[PDB]
Amino acid sequence: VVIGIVNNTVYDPLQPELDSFKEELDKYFKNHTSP
Amino acid sequence: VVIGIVNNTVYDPLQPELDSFKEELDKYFKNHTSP
Amino acid sequence: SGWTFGAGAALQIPFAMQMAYRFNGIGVTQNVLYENQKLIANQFNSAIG
Ligand SMILES: *[C@@H]1O[C@H](CO)[C@@H](O[C@@H]2O[C@H](CO)[C@@H](O[C@@H]3O[C@H](CO)[C@@H](O)[C@H](O)[C@@H]3O)[C@H](O)[C@H]2NC(C)=O)[C@H](O)[C@H]1NC(C)=O
Ligand SMILES: *[C@@H]1O[C@H](CO)[C@@H](O[C@@H]2O[C@H](CO)[C@@H](O)[C@H](O)[C@H]2NC(C)=O)[C@H](O)[C@H]1NC(C)=O
Ligand SMILES: *[C@@H]1O[C@H](CO)[C@@H](O)[C@H](O)[C@H]1NC(C)=O
Ligand SMILES: *[C@@H]1O[C@H](CO)[C@@H](O)[C@H](O)[C@H]1NC(C)=O
Repeated sequence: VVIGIVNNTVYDPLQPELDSFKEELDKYFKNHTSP
Repeated sequence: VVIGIVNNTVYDPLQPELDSFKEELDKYFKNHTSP
Repeated sequence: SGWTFGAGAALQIPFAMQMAYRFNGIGVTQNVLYENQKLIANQFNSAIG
């Protein structure tokens, strides 16, 4: 309904706070899954 | 660059809303890697 | 140029967007204008006549 809107992406402030943490959790997950 | 700036620790509530969970998430991993 | 031509160099700005600032001074968020631009415009053209 908004006339003239455009396309881009919005970065979650928590996204780096989880891309460095969920991946850190994932890295911690990788620390036990492989063996 | 700013004149008169002083040092101190900025308590970021983003940390206790993760650190307390880090006290739980890493506790889970500690509870998961120990056995 | 909105209302910035009375305090220096005039700076252009689209009219449909300028009114969104005037609402923001009243106390209503700007999302009420874009979602009702057609209704508001039809409600302003008729009034001036
Ligand atoms: C911004 O990006 C979005 C996608 O992230 C664009 O929405 C997409 O627009 C195209 C229009 O070419 C849609 O294709 C249409 O598909 C229908 C079938 O569902 C077909 O009948 C139409 O003829 C047309 O091909 C596409 O579906 C739509 N994406 C989604 C998820 O619905 C949007 O257009 C972009 N905006 C700008 C300003 O570029
Ligand atoms: C604020 O903290 C900074 C960071 O430690 C201080 O900068 C350092 O100060 C020490 C002296 O204690 C110097 O040896 C370092 O060379 C400084 N580092 C840099 C990059 O300059 C700063 O002095 C502190 N200021 C106050 C007022 O406490
Ligand atoms: C993987 O876990 C061990 C203990 O199980 C720990 O000592 C090690 O630091 C962990 N790996 C990383 C990259 O932190
Ligand atoms: C550790 O894990 C076991 C099951 O794997 C669970 O029963 C126990 O409550 C856990 N301990 C803590 C402190 O969460």
